[PDB]
Amino acid sequence: DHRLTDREWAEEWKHLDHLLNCIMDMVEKTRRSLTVLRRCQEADREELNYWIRRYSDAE
Amino acid sequence: DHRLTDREWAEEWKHLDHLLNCIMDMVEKTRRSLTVLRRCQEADREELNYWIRRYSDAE
Amino acid sequence: DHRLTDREWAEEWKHLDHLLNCIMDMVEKTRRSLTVLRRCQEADREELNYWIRRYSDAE
Amino acid sequence: DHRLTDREWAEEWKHLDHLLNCIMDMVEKTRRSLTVLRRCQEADREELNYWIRRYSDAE
Repeated sequence: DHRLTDREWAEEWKHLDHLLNCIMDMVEKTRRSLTVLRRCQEADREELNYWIRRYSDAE
Repeated sequence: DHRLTDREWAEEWKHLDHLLNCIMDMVEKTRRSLTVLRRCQEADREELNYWIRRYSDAE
Repeated sequence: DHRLTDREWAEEWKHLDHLLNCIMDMVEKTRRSLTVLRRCQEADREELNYWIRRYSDAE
Repeated sequence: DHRLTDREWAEEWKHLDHLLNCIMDMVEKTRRSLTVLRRCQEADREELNYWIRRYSDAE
């Protein structure tokens, strides 16, 4: 039966609300993951430039 | 320490992969919710037009 | 030499950040379109209950 | 009379569907930007290990 009772209809709206909230949650968890990754990136790059400099100073 | 071991770095990429997959999952669960809602909408509208017609036939 | 400058890396992560921002915006835009559609759906639902009752009072 | 026609309702749900489609597209676009950035990050990581080893061979 395609028709929803009032209770089914309110629960469906709730669930949609919840799904959209979870999407936003997961988008921020993704932003947090990239913050981590970028911090790693920056620190690797500082270590890389330091070692290039080391090698070239011992040229 | 901002730098990730190789294992931490592979796990971070994994987790990002997983987060993005979950977002896509939840977007499709949302599409499914709206399919439900629209089917309810259409069936309510058919019932509404039927009852308007009923009332007007008993005018 | 195929590896990025500091500025190129900074652009990359900013571009990622922008994409996530576009996703959030698109979701909160969905959330707001849905507030209005629930309202429209409810008007139809309750209008159905209305005609049904007027029909019953009239017998 | 403030309730929507059949066509207006059909537009509404199609507009929702489009927004979800835009979200999916934005996510799979993130997924593809990330494949390239992992590659760039890895080039830097391994280039670091490289200079470290050449430095050690040279003492």
